[PDB]
Amino acid sequence: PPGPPGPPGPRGPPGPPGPPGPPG
Amino acid sequence: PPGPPGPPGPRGPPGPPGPPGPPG
Amino acid sequence: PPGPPGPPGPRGPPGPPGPPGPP
Repeated sequence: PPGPPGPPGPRGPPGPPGPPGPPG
Repeated sequence: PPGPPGPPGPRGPPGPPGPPGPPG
Repeated sequence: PPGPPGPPGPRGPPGPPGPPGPP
């Protein structure tokens, strides 16, 4: 029969580092 | 037949904290 | 049968901002 799509893929990569903090 | 690939996976986790801000 | 797993998901959000710089 027609093949259904497979399961959801792996979780994506971690996001990039955050911005620098406020100036001291 | 074999179906297509599944959906794109879930979003990755947030990135790590950014660096300390500019020295005061 | 069902297809293979999908591709990897998108990139996570940006991290939290850093600490305030040293006084």
